[PDB]
Amino acid sequence: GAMGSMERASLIQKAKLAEQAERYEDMAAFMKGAVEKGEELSCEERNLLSVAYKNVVGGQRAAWRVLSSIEQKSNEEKGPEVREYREKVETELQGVCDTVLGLLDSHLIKEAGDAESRVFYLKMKGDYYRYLAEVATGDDKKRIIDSARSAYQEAMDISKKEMPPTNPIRLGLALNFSVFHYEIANSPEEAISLAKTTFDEAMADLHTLSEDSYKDSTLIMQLLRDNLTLWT
Amino acid sequence: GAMGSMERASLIQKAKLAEQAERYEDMAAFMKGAVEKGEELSCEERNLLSVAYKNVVGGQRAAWRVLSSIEQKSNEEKGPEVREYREKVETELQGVCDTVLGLLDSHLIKEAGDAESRVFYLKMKGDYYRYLAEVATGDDKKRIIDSARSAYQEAMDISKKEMPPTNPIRLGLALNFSVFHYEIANSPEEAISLAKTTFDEAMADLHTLSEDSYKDSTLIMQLLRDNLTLWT
Amino acid sequence: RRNASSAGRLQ
Amino acid sequence: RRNASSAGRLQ
Ligand SMILES: [Mg+2]
Ligand SMILES: [Mg+2]
Ligand SMILES: [Mg+2]
Ligand SMILES: [Mg+2]
Ligand SMILES: [Mg+2]
Ligand SMILES: [Mg+2]
Ligand SMILES: [Mg+2]
Ligand SMILES: [Mg+2]
Repeated sequence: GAMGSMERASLIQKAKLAEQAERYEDMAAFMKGAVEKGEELSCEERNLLSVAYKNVVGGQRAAWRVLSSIEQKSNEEKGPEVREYREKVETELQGVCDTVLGLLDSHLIKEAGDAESRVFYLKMKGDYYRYLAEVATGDDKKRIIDSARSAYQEAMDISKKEMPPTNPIRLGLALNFSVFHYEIANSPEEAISLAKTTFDEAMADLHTLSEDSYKDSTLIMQLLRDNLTLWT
Repeated sequence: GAMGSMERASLIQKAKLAEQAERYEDMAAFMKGAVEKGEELSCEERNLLSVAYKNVVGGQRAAWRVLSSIEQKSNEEKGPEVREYREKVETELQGVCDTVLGLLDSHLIKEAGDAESRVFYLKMKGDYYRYLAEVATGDDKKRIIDSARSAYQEAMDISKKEMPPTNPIRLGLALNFSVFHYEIANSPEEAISLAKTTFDEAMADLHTLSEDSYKDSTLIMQLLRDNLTLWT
Repeated sequence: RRNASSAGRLQ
Repeated sequence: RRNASSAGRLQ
């Protein structure tokens, strides 16, 4: 608890300042601090946690892909440096994924009783196991993929019972599970069927929304469409 | 010496991999390691050191300006959080500046005998004192500004005796000293006179250059011109 | 392009 | 604009 001595409200305030400053490592440390106070997170606070770690692992994943690509070219028809540096980046990425999954397990998920909070955290759990799956190569890979699938499936079952088809969390979950199917599970047809069904069911529910909800739903539906255009 | 156990050649190789991956903190740690081996740096190695720290302090300076701007708005016609977080960022920025100035003093500058190496390191010394000056507010500010001025002036005296007016290090030094005059020393007229004289003397020496040297010189001369257009 | 995944913030 | 300073790499 590096943030153990700071007020919860001060950690949340500083997480917002870090977002404005694009200091995403600081933002993640502040939001880890806030979570470790042991209170549940509001909608906005869950978004701060998700934004902060998304951006930290986003930069690690982009770095890993650059290095892994240089490493693969070195192994076509040199020393250990490229492998060693890819491993260093990969190890730091796995640590950030382990930290997020740790917060979800201790104790965000078990205290999340509302559909919007529970689905949000289960989606995150799927996402961080998916990032681990992206770099996994040993004995653990099958179990990592199944941990992602299981978290996403539990989130999907709740979202389908409890949320309208245009709910941005439900739409964001479905988008991410479809990327899981395409990129990780080697199931491009499942990816394409989930993205299509998700898009079509949201389309048929747009008439119920305010101009502001409409704009949040259609932004994510456009990412389903961009993926389907790429995949078909 | 965190990098004490890695080969100099491995640190340089990994600094290049970090640049490709945009992992500038890693790149700076690798190049600090290389410097601490105690050998002089080649031209390309000096560029790796300069790129790595430029990008690390670049992100700290951008963060500091966002926070300092929010802090100033809070003090017009709230709690300690904005001030506390600006101070945290400012303290980390000062530490990176102290680390660079430490490497220049121990022992890059005293072993730099060639004009291109000595001017490059003195320019850097001016630059990192300038970054300190940008956030300085107490008893030390006048001495920080004078440390910048003194490093830049020594670099300018050597560049004028030893380098042609189109030398990219000489041009980059003159550009940075002119920004010092305008932004730090409150001397906009000195800024404008140095940028003009630097541009005009380089223009008159372009005829001596290869198409490749021409392209390096004119890139930096365009930044002198952009500044003069902004300042006049 | 690359595969698009959801933004960090959804609403 | 903001004041332009030199790139990290000069040549
Ligand atoms: Mg309290
Ligand atoms: Mg309290
Ligand atoms: Mg088919
Ligand atoms: Mg088929
Ligand atoms: Mg050796
Ligand atoms: Mg050796
Ligand atoms: Mg005048
Ligand atoms: Mg005047």
